[PDB]
Amino acid sequence: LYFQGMVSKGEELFGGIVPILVELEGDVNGHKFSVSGEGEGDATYGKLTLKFICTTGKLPVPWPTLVTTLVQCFSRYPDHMKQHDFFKSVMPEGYVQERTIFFKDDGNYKTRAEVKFEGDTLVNRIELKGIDFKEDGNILGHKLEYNYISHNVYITADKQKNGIKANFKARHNITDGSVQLADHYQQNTPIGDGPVILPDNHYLSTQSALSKDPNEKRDHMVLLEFVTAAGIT
Repeated sequence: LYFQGMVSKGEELFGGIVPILVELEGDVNGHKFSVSGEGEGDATYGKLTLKFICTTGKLPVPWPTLVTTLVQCFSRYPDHMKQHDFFKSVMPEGYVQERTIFFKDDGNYKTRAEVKFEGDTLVNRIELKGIDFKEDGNILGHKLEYNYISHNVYITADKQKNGIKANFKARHNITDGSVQLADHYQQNTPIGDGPVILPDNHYLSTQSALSKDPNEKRDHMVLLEFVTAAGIT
């Protein structure tokens, strides 16, 4: 006699390959821009394949600084950690994801996003506001290298808000060989009133590989990303 355990509607939605759409509206120091992204996610392998296009012409900030803002529901949670997957637990109704990202010795991004299913498609709708940036600096002056980003996203339960908090320090290489710290603070809250998983402390080991489409004439970013939950057992 075997028992499979309860599987939620949310978890079940990620069993296969899911199409993804991303839409971002941004304003950094009064520079307005829009980004659209499309691709697919395969949570079984924690695998995301995405292409983003700046639909307003030249992106006024470096692509690498937008990666984290531009769907952690696609994380691979090991079987023994499935009871700690907040992100899938709230699907299809979804979650709000908010961040402040502090660029050391420069300005900050504040972001608000709605992540939910529209039919069979996982959608991430974002507004980004950046202020206090230097002319001038590594962000507005485009002084950041275009290559990998790899860090652990540290997650803790936020019982009082029925959600989670996360923190991590992203480190973007500068073209002079130095490093630009982007200190991330994050909160996620369910959109609906349903039951949610509040996890024990853990992290998402995340690796993003940035590339270009040789055939693409618009300002853009091709992304291959792997995300795996860890830190328990």
